[PDB]
Amino acid sequence: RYPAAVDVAIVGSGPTASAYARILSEEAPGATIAMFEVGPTVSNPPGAHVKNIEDPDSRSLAQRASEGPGAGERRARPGTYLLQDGYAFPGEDGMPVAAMSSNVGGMAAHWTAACPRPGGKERIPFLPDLEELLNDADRLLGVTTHAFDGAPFSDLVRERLAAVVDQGRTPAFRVQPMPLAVHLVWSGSDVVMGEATRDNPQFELFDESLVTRVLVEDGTAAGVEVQDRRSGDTYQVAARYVVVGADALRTPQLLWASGIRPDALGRYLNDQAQVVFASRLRDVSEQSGVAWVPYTDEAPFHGQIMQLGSIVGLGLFCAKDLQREDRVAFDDDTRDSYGLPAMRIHYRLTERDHVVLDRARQEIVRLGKAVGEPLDERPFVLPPGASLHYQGTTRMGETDDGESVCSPDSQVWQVPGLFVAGNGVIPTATACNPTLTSVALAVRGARKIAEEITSSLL
Ligand SMILES: Cc1cc2nc3c(=O)[nH]c(=O)nc-3n(C[C@H](O)[C@H](O)[C@H](O)COP(=O)(O)OP(=O)(O)OC[C@H]3O[C@@H](n4cnc5c(N)ncnc54)[C@H](O)[C@@H]3O)c2cc1C
Ligand SMILES: OC[C@H]1O[C@H](O)[C@H](O)[C@@H](O)[C@@H]1O
Repeated sequence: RYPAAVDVAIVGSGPTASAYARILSEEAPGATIAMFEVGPTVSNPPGAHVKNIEDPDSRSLAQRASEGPGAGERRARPGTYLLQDGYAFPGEDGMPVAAMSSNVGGMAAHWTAACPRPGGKERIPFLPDLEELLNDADRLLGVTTHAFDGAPFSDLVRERLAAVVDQGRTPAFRVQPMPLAVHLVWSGSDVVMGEATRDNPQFELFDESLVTRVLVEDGTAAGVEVQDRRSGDTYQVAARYVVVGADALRTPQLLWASGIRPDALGRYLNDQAQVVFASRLRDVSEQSGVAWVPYTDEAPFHGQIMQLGSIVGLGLFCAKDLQREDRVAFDDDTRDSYGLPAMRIHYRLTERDHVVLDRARQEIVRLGKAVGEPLDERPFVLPPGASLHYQGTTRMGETDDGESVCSPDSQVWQVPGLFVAGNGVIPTATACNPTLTSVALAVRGARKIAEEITSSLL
């Protein structure tokens, strides 16, 4: 079913992995590419967003097909599934609501498209071209800030918030329309790989293909072992490069099972603590758009105010005090529904995490009162894992120091040719939506590969 060898093997079909296919497809048009996705194809084109399926019955089945092994408070959103066990532990908080997606497009086939920029200490210092890669991350995702201009309440919502937020802040950190990847139509991975990949003769996308191991020969990326999930037979596909973009949890799971077990892999896992709140405007689906209250080092929260349109939703996301004991561990002795080392989350909020969390509750209420009439009296704190923004599992670093898993170009240290993509590549304590940053990092690695493929003599 699969070829024998390719120039580049891509594990996963999320937005970051499809960015590698994108830049490679349009920058290295000659190389051969094999993208292997465990989950099925649930949209058209592959990776399209489910919200774009008109029929609400075709959309539900498209969602349950993405819930992987969970195809049968603590529950997951449609298109996602939770862990069987090992999420919470005694003496720790854990991520009871940490979810995943198994389908062509990844979670990019279910997200809400928010794509803000990092500010202050969110931005990655050792990247002097971050602003350039960020704009390319805009291009690939089809980001737009003017998706809700005619919207009647988007302007009023932004006005009331600015009166309570804009004091003393520079223009980049004032209230503004959230940059959205809205392609009335949502952007998935279908928009990232796009036509360049979809019309690339040397690119092939294999759903129902489980990558159970990254092959390495001579200490260098040698390929991948792919298990055809429709025949149960295990193949082996060679390649000069291997891109692993299977999300911040399963990516370290694949490397750990592959023998690539650096002491840093899976550690410094950080989740954005989410705080929900609602308010009712005072007056008389394009109706309100999305409002962005940027992050700042002095208020390490990220603010989303969306049209759910008199009633608006308020969510605040917290950057975390990164620690080593925040780690995704793996047990060889116990497999999971896919047959890989069962994972286990060691996650605990430090006192600094709570000092910020309760600050988010005080501030989201201030924002709720600024916009109008608060519904509930008290803001509700979502359990760890709800944000679905897991960073640091394969964090990036400027040099090798036992706490970075890859290089600034996403190239895993002890395994040349193996690149990692996704939220886990982020190393800094962030509060905004990472996907735009994850695509920016993925674009930097992809065009590092295209640089080497087209400049080599092989
Ligand atoms: C409801 C919802 C709303 C969201 N809203 C936002 C938002 O507004 N802004 C934002 O920034 N983010 C948002 N997110 C999160 C966003 O989707 C992720 O940040 C992003 O999709 C990460 O992309 P990725 O490619 O790194 O990983 P993913 O998109 O998760 O891709 C991982 C893929 O790899 C596959 N895979 C895993 N292991 C293997 C294997 N061994 N072999 C083969 N394939 C494998 C999986 O099946 C999956 O398809 C939202 C998520 C949800 C669920
Ligand atoms: O509950 C819906 C929410 O789900 C997730 O937490 C997303 O981060 C947010 O964008 C979305 O509105």
